[PDB]
Amino acid sequence: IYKGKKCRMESCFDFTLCKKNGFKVYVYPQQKGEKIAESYQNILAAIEGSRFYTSDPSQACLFVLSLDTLDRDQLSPQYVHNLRSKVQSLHLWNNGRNHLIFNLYSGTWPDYTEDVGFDIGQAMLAKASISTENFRPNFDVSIPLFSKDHPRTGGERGFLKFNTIPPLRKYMLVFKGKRYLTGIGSDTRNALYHVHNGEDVVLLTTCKHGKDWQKHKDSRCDRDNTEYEKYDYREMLHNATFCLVPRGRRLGSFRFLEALQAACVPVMLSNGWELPFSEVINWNQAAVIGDERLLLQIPSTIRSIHQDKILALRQQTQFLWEAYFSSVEKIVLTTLEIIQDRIFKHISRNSLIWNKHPGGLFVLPQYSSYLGDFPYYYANLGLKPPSKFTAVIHAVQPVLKLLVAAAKSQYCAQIIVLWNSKVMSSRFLPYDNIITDAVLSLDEDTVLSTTEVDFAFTVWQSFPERIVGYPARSHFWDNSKERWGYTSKWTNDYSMVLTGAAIYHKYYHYLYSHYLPASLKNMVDQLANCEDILMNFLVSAVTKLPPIKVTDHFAQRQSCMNTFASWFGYMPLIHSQMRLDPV
Amino acid sequence: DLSCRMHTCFDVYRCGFNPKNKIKVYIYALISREYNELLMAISDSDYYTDDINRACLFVPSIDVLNQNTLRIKETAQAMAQLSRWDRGTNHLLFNMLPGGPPDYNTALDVPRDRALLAGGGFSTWTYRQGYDVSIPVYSPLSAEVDLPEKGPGPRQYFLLSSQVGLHPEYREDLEALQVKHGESVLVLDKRKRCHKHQVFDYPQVLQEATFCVVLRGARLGQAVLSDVLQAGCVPVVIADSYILPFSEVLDWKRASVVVPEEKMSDVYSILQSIPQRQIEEMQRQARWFWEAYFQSIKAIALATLQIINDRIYPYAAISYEEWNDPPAVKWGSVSNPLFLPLIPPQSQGFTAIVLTYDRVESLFRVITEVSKVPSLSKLLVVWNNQNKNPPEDSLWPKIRVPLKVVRTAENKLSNRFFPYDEIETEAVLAIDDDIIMLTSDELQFGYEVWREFPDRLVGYPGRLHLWDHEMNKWKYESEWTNEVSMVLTGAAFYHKYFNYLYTYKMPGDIKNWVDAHMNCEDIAMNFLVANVTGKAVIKVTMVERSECINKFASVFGTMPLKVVEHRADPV
Ligand SMILES: *[C@@H]1O[C@H](CO)[C@@H](O[C@@H]2O[C@H](CO)[C@@H](O[C@@H]3O[C@H](CO)[C@@H](O)[C@H](O)[C@@H]3O)[C@H](O)[C@H]2NC(C)=O)[C@H](O)[C@H]1NC(C)=O
Ligand SMILES: O=c1ccn([C@@H]2O[C@H](COP(=O)(O)OP(=O)(O)O)[C@@H](O)[C@H]2O)c(=O)[nH]1
Ligand SMILES: O=c1ccn([C@@H]2O[C@H](COP(=O)(O)OP(=O)(O)O)[C@@H](O)[C@H]2O)c(=O)[nH]1
Ligand SMILES: *[C@@H]1O[C@H](CO)[C@@H](O)[C@H](O)[C@H]1NC(C)=O
Ligand SMILES: [Mn+2]
Repeated sequence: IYKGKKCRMESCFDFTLCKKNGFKVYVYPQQKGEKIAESYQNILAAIEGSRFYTSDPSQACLFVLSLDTLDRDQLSPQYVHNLRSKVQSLHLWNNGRNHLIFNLYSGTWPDYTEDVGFDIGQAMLAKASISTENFRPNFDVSIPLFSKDHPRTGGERGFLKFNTIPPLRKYMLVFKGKRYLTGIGSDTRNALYHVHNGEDVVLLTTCKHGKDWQKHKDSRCDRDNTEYEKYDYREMLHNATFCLVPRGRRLGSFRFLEALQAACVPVMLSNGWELPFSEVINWNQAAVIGDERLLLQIPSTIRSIHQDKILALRQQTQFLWEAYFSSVEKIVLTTLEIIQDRIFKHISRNSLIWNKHPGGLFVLPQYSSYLGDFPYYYANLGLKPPSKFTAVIHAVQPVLKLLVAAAKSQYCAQIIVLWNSKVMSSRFLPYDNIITDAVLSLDEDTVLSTTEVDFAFTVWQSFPERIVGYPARSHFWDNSKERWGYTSKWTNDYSMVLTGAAIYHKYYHYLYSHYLPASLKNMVDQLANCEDILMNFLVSAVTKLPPIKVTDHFAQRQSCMNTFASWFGYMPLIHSQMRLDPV
Repeated sequence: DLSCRMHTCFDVYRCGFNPKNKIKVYIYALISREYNELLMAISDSDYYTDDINRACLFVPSIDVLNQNTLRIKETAQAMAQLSRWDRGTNHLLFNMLPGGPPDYNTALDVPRDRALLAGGGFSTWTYRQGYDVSIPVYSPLSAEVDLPEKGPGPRQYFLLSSQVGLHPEYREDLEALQVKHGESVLVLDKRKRCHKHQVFDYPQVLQEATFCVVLRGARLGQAVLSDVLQAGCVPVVIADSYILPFSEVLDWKRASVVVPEEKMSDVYSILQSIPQRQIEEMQRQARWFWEAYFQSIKAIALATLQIINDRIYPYAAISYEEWNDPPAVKWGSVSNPLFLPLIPPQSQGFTAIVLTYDRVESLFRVITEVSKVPSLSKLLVVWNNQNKNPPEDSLWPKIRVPLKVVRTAENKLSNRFFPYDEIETEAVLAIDDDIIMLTSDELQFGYEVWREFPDRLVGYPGRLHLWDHEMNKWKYESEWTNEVSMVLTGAAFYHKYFNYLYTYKMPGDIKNWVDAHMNCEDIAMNFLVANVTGKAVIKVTMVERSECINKFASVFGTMPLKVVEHRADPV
């Protein structure tokens, strides 16, 4: 009854497996006999490189097939044949009780329907182009339709380098695609010449899509083809304010991600398209949703949008691109986090976490479902940062004088001393003895007066998201060796602050403990250093902002930074040249 | 048709676009008092309209809220006889008890092949995600008794379940939990609630517990939820597959706890994990939800129409904060518009705006000194002096950056804050005529600091405010600088969006008063920046002004300024 197409979590899912242990996902072993596409390989590597990967099927409560399923078009070069009996032969399939299926294309030329090919049964499908008429509200996940050139890790860092008021540029609505003479899904693009005006709204289409370039051309191909020139598409998305993303052969398109990257507010025309991550993302803040039936009056509606709303839409679009759509790893982690939050109804991210900086991928509800326990949403609420902090000292005498000085601080609620398993990076573990949100990590070799502690705390009061610390080190790029460097003497700028004398949030401790993979922690422990470097990397990545400075061992730093950058995919560190001092 | 959504089963041609982005609803002229007052609430709302050929939504005058006496065949005949059914493409129906004595279908049993349904008891299978709206089930107790507005705090009971005629399994599990813990869980039995040798009044007993339990006994939706929200206790819904009312726009994760019916014996342990701060937050959210959406039928109708209008007009939809923020935190909210954390590069610079009046020897020194700094994209001179004429073109200083002189129709001090379309940068330096004691490297470092904080003021002068107990009013202080809360606009880097805000989005008549009094413009700019961005200022190195500060604080209703003790200097 409810176990067919109308599958939900209360019927087509086994919560018993997920209740036994943590939320883990299991990848089927590769058969070493079938072709695997680059996109599916990237997805599988993102799953395996994530913290939810486990090798034991019994422990995991979620499964993902290693057989390629992104390309389900019978004429596609990446299609895998005879999947109907191939999927059924798996011993662990179990009719897809807890199976997640990734997909990007479905259907054939006559009709691009939900032709998944093999009978999924009760499995959940993370198909990209899902119509709202066949989308399960709390079972399926909609993902963006990425291309084969989408970066595995890292990103393009957006395009919007200047926030110029007014946001309006030398264009209003642009489009440069390819119309289709025959088929399904070309009605919206064949009528764009009604909307087209040239001066500000320019819509361009081409009817040369194969054999029909001169065979079945109508009396308007020639006019469109001549005007389809002298206007680069990339060189158009940079001067445009609104990007039109209509429906073609399939509801989704690569144009959506390009519009998100180019900071132009998308204006979707694909009617009944379940937007990517629609169950957690409010697309009314980062996009303008429109209906293709009212195609004629679209430019009037676009002009009716106010200036401040346009600015907010552009900024939210850039945030969404930098948070959830930059890389395929981010997409996979977003889907996995949505599925994980779908399990515990009392431990889940609310609608504000996903749609606000930094986003759901960096905010873990398992730490707390209350927004006041995070340093990110103080301004959104009527709350102020806590007035007390718990100092943390990791000891492996100056320490005797240091503890007295730190205790004299008025805002110091308590002091925790760590003595060493001699894991020097274990000081970032979350401890139940910590009550206040702010945490001061202190080294026994650090000399710090109580007035300086008070100044650091009062500075952190204005910046609860960043790290405020006295020691600062920067990073440089070495052209000769093509690897990132590390300098710690007389640096003009800085991009990192050592945790030994820095103030930050205990949620950063929790995120370091429960977010970064075990491989980086193992490398840090084996090298017996490079833990503050990883903490600064995580904080720069989550905040997108540099820290704040207030007033053989060296060679290992370069290898540490290279490994961290390789895992992250880019360099989250941002140079800073300012130094906050008391007045 | 359960399969279709708004994209196919709804007609948008009737309501294409209007300058006032408001949906148009009509009520057919043909009922319980509930439906009568719902129709009255629809009538006196902004969504009401005439001229049927110009309207979009239709609301029939049919009693459909209660299904006990629904007469499904009669309802189908009425829907056919509406004379504007048109397959029911744009007809909205209100319901709160969509259950049947033989079986609780969790949906309305009328044909409604294409109609729009607003039910109270909605399951995940019978609810159209993008089409239907889940509305609260009305309880007359909300308006019949006016409970006191008791603030959040400790209560004698931790868990409470006051329902009548529950299934024996739920009652047995509740009794097991009560005997397992005791003195905190209080289960009540049969307006009057009875315990073992104890009698409690149903409306007021809920005020004595912080968590109230709601169970699925019939229709998947119980009116006890409204009473739970009214009394301030956090609802604990145990219905396995039930979508909470107004879940599309409201954030129920911050107001209610959903525990599956399978883990009914584990409810207490789940509720224990929630800290007290979140408990108070959820109590406030529940009270706000009751007083805004559950208190009155007019509230239900307005919320439903607002949700539908947001669906029809996403570009004009109200914000999440507007939907689900209590008025106190809405007053305390910030909602910074320059929330995107980007660092602009050095390719674009800043446009220096110089305000001069009856002085030309200081103007030339200012221009010469500013021209020494790098990254000076443009330099604009504002000539407020109407009687005097600008100097000849030859006499202007020789610089390599584009210099232009602005012609001012009038002489108002707020001419430095007008957003000029000739400015091509986002940073706008505002150095006045007398500011000549600044070096080039100082301005360059100020612009460097501003690049890291583009959403807040970066200025060299440092001033602050203070509170005087003798006069019970705000004062001004500048002699001693231990903390900084204000930055004078003279030689102060800020976003031109701040210029736009000062010119156009200013509360009441603040600007009309600065111009009249020809003073206190930096004060107004600081107040506006603090109120809009919710962030302090960055500093880089009398009676009239006090009245200015007091008037600005009175207009805002509070003090948007923040006190900080940090300044930026080169490393
Ligand atoms: C930024 O400025 C706005 C004003 O445009 C501030 O909103 C105002 O906040 C005050 C209290 O903070 C509100 O006063 C309240 O009025 C209600 C009656 O409506 C009264 O019952 C309360 O006791 C209180 O006096 C005022 O209404 C409100 N203005 C508007 C238009 O809602 C806002 O608080 C400022 N933000 C910051 C961070 O300073
Ligand atoms: O001048 C153009 C036109 C299209 N495209 C690419 O083509 C895709 C969208 O256009 P197309 O008409 O091919 O989409 P379709 O309608 O075929 O799905 C995207 O990947 C664009 O980057 C492009 O790069 N330049
Ligand atoms: O009608 C007027 C009056 C004043 N100002 C400007 O207001 C400032 C007043 O100068 P100053 O800051 O020295 O005054 P103070 O507060 O120091 O007495 C200068 O920039 C003037 O150009 C102006 O533009 N028009
Ligand atoms: C669009 O912006 C780019 C800057 O990236 C600029 O080079 C280009 O000239 C602009 N296009 C037009 C038509 O001016
Ligand atoms: Mn002066």
